[PDB]
Amino acid sequence: IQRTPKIQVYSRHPAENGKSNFLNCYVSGFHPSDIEVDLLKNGERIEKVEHSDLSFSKDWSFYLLYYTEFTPTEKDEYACRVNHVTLSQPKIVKWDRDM
Amino acid sequence: LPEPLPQGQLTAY
Amino acid sequence: GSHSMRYFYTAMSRPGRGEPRFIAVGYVDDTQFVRFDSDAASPRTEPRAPWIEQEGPEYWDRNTQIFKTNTQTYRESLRNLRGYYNQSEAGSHIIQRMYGCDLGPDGRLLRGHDQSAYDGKDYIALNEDLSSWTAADTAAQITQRKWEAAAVAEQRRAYLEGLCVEWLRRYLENGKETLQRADPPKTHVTHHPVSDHEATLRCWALGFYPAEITLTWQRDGEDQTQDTELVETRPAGDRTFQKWAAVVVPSGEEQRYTCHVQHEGLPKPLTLRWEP
Repeated sequence: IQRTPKIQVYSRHPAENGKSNFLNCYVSGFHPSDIEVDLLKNGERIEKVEHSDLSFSKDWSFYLLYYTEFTPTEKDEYACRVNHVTLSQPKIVKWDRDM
Repeated sequence: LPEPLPQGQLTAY
Repeated sequence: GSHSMRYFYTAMSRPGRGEPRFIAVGYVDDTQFVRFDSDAASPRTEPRAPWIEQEGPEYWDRNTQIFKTNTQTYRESLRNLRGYYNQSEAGSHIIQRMYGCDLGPDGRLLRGHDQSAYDGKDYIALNEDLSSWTAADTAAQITQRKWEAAAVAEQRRAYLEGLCVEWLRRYLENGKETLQRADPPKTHVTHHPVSDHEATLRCWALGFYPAEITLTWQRDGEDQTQDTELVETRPAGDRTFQKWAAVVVPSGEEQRYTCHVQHEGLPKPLTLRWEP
């Protein structure tokens, strides 16, 4: 009766070090709708991340986009941390500019 | 525009 | 091209944490243009696309009344479905409704939709005839009978064939420079060795609208469906969407692989190869 979220972490524009961009975490395919999503910079929660309005797909599963401005660099690590009733512990997906 | 309210009582499920 | 309007209602009970939240969002194709959230500090219908902002106060108030009344009715509905399934008062449940109209390239009604789910499972759907219902189970049959007794399908039909199409056409005109603009994907193929004998080819599509796209890999002209990793199309946050498809290929066989991209905004379908 429950569906675990798919999670993709990616940038709005192709990543260029030192160039401001948006870091996105798209969570989708989940049910029920309650979901906790944080964007992380070097393991730390980014404050004031924005997100899309709750909507859902034809299969009734929900999706949300969480996003924040960020300026990628070679060393800074970004990630998305998601919890949902279907998850025993938060799932962290790292930002990989190739993905 | 979403579905407007009916003239009478909106029917619940 | 073809276009649709959809509203998506989610009503979510949360025993012990207040009354069920009702949220409605409206879309034309892949563009959200309105929201209403009963949990907002001051719940009101709010614009979410620039082309809807020109609608006057009467429109916003009309929307808000609809959504405020639906908020209350969905709370009744959640109570009712809890009973239909003999469920405890302890659990949180969700009713979803998605509905709206599809137009063909000529702007004529193709069909209407009005579907509902409970806890993520089909519950009741208006049939394509817009006159009859399909209930998923004996609980939904209670709703069906209630809706048959209240001539509900006639209401849904009148909307779907009437105001739904009317307003959709209005939005399409008002937002024509975006809603009726297909932005083709920007594409490229990347190559990443995974070992000495294999490499990943990843075919990228970026910046496209609408979301519908076909991205496939062929080897020697044959589809590699099972061998292709295909991520869900994902929003960029600037209205556009992104997708990629990847295949792991034997080193030295890269040129046997072609990525094929189909999208509304392309003057012609793309065939792409890795370009070392």
